[PDB]
Amino acid sequence: MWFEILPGLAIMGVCLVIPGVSTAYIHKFTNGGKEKRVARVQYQWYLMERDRRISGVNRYYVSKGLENI
Amino acid sequence: AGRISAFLKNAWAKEPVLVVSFSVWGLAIIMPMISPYTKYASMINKATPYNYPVPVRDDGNMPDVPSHPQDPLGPSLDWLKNL
Amino acid sequence: TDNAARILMWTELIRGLGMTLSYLFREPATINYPFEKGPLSPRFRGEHALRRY
Amino acid sequence: FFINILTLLVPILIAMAFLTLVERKILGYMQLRKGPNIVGPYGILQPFADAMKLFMKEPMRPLTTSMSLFIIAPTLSLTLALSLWVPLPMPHPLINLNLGILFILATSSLSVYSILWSGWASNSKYSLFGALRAVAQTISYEVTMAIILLSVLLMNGSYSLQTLITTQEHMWLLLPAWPMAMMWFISTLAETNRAPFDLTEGESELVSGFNVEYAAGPFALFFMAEYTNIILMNALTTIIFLGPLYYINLPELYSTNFMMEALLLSSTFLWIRASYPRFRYDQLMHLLWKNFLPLTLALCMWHISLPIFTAGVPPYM
Amino acid sequence: NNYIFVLSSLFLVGCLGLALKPSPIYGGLGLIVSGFVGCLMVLGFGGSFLGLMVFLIYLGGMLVVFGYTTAMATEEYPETWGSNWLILGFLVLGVIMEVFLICVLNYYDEVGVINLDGLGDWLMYEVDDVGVMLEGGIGVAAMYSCATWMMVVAGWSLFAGIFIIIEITR
Amino acid sequence: NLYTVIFINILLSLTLILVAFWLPQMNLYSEKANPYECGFDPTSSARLPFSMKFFLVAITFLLFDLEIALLLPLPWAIQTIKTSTMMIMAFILVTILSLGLAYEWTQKGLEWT
Amino acid sequence: MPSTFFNLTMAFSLSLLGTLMFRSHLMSTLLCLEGMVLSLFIMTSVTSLNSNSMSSMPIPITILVFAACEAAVGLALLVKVSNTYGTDYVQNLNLLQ
Amino acid sequence: RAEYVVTKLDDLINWARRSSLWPMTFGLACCAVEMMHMAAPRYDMDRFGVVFRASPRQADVMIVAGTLTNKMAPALRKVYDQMPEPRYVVSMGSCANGGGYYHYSYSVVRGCDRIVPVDIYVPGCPPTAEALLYGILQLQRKIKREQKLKIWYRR
Ligand code: SF4
Repeated sequence: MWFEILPGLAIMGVCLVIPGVSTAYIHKFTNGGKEKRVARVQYQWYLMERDRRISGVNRYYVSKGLENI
Repeated sequence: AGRISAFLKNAWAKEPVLVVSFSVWGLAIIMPMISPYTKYASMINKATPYNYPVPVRDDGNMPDVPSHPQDPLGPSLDWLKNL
Repeated sequence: TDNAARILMWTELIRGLGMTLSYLFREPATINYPFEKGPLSPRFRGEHALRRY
Repeated sequence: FFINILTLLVPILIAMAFLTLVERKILGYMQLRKGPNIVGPYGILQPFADAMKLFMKEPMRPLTTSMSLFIIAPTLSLTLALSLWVPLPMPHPLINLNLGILFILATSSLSVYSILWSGWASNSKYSLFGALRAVAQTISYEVTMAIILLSVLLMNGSYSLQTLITTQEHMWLLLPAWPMAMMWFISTLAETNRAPFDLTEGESELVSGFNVEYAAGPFALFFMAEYTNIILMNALTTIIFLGPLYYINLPELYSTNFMMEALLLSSTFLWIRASYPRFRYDQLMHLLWKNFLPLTLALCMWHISLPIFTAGVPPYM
Repeated sequence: NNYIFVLSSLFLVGCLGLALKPSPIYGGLGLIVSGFVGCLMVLGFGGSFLGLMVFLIYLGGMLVVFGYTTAMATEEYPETWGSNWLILGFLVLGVIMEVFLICVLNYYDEVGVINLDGLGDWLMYEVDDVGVMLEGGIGVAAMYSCATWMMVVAGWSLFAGIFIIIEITR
Repeated sequence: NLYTVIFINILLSLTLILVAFWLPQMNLYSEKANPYECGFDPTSSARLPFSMKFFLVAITFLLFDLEIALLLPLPWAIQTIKTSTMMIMAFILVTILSLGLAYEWTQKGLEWT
Repeated sequence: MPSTFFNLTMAFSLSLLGTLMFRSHLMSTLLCLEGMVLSLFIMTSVTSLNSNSMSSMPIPITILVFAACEAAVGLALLVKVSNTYGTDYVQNLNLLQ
Repeated sequence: RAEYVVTKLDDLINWARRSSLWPMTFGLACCAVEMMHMAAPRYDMDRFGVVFRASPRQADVMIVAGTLTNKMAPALRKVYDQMPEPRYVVSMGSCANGGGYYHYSYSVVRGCDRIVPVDIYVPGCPPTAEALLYGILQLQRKIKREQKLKIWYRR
């Protein structure tokens, strides 16, 4: 019947919903609970470079809020 | 005046893609001339901050150029914040 | 406008899509031959054989 | 990062192998067959066995061929087909290009370069016919397809791919741009060579086209690249035109909605394959330069005028 | 780190093979290897539009240039880079001339052209760090607004090109 | 990053060509390596000159590709301040392209010779 | 930068040596001409990128459009040569002496 | 134990060839209709995973259907020789088995055994589509029960 194709289509749906969820979770584990900043312009890249130089452990993702100041 | 209408309806029945393409072409030609929002696009592209507009020197001369950024003087954006 | 909506939306190709959409929701006509064998006849002539009294 | 490379590149291979399985099952249920039921639980172990048959069969080394282009075209074909997935958005991409739409366009033409090098260096008259109808097919599709991508990215002002989902957060682009959407679906059928617009693989006028002399191995790796392009441009149409609701708190809900929508689009692709008869290389070029190019030039005209008429000038990011 | 010099030596190799002139079916392969090399060079330099734009315009031109090689200007027994031995000897002669040129070019000049640990440091001259428009896309967007005569003369070139090509091929 | 993804795609497809070639058994002879054309040997050489039939529509495919690479900076040219001459220039060159394709459509060279 | 620019100048001198000789075909000479198109684009874009003179970005798309349009004119010129002859070669064209 | 590993790798390499074997869009006969009837959805090829490709380089098994005349003989051997090295041949029907009719004709090669090896002879003038779907089951179990890596090991 119509429910015969749906096992193979369901494991197709599982194995193609796994890379986007996996790359979002590995971006979260890469950047420590935060997401990876995107440098569309040069100002965002200088912003991320200044974020790395403010954090000082060669790390973009950890950041100094008002706990340092 | 029936020949142009018969040719238009015959091309509409047979090959309507060039009729739809020339109608959408003439609509795109004439619709900035009709619409009043043509003049708002240059207002949008002027009133976007895109670089730093630098401060100017003053000798107490001009009153239109403000000192506080929250002054009512200068080109405001009540036509963009509310509209 | 009916002819100019038959063209430029290709609604008779949408009609053929609906025909194949009607045929995809059917329990199919195949049989699973090593476990579900074929329809035949009593007059179906096959392997030659010598009978006996 | 390499963990993300392996866990994005392995399950896209499992996904296109299951796309070939649901091709055979969906064309079967369209054609009143049942599809490959006898191997696996319901078909699941058929395309793994298809790869494990076609890679443990040997290829030819023909005299008439050129061996360097014979071995360098299909390694390109799998590399470009698996490398168009790396600017694709998902929630957050594996690689965020600054301008990725041009990468998709150019490297999608480079897949036809892999097909075209196969057609010449395969060195048959059938393969040369397939190479020149690849040339005529791209003559039909390419100008039209880039005018479509240009005229929709007059609504999303950059060529970036994350900007498409932050444009399509509130509504799909099917509803403002369905004359773009129908001709883009037709033009990406012409891109990826599916059964209305499948020439150059042929199978019903000529024998195989680009893989006449290409035996198992490189024909399998072309087959890998071709169905990777099928699921690829299905997902690209799904993200660009019927792009789902995007929640920053829940990206996995949007990814599940995107994958239900992409399996609907791939079922529509194979449904179009088992619904329409096949074009010609003359009529393909004829209507993609006659019934498409004035219409997509007028749609380019109207979407040029659309930041002037309704004053929606798109932002940069 | 030596990305642009390695890519530019590969461009020298690909244009050397095109210059050594095979069957033009193979010459299209060598020139599109040089086109991928040049697209990756501009994308490694900072033109995010210009390399992919030349890859789009060059893949689309060179497709039907390749089709015209395999239709019109073809030959029963063609010459690749490894077919004719004068072409192969010229290929290895150009390769040893290129590496002898860089082996004499790091030694004669005493300037910063080639250094073994000091090349690649003078590649990016100045991009603005806090600026927002530094890619090449907005400057070639400005030919619609500032340099309007460029688009007038390019559209007239393509209009006259359509009419000139109909008159040639008639 | 992207160079490493392109090179691991090179390594994956080269590994697939190496497992496609070196692992299966293979004996090869002249009739096996004979080129396929319908079950007979070919009448002439397979690189004999094609007489091309889509030549003028092929050149206007090339020139239309030059026009769409001219038209590629226009999503950032929509952000410009001189929007009146920007829309007039885009209008006049899409009118130039539509008139050139209309000339080719009236001269009927879309059909092959 | 001067190594990259001098190697692009060497690539133009090599493609000058390529288009200034003829081996068997006019089409490989036209491929050398399109190599000059690609080399002048790469040279112009490298010059504009390192000088940061982004107002002259209309110039290399004009390079590509005019030089590839004359390349397309020469490609259909070879189509008309092979139509009026049946052959293609360089030694075929000695009938104007 | 290594022989168990060799025989399980032999079963794993023969399982792929017994399941996803790819035949040939052949013709030539009355028997061309019954290949199309095994394609037809009553007794089905594609339920087994048996796909009519057109190219001899991509084919895996050749279903010779019906008469094989004297003009068709190099047009059959050229195609079989350009099949790649796992090559199995079914002979549909009595004219490809031994020349069912036209055994004593001037222009029929008397069976397909005179030209190529045929791994399974399927008889009838119709082999019914279920009868050579049984034939593809019997070739399927034949190259299941073949031993390639085992006699690679003991050699
Ligand atoms: S075997 Fe019988 S059915 Fe088949 S071709 Fe011969 S006569 Fe016809």
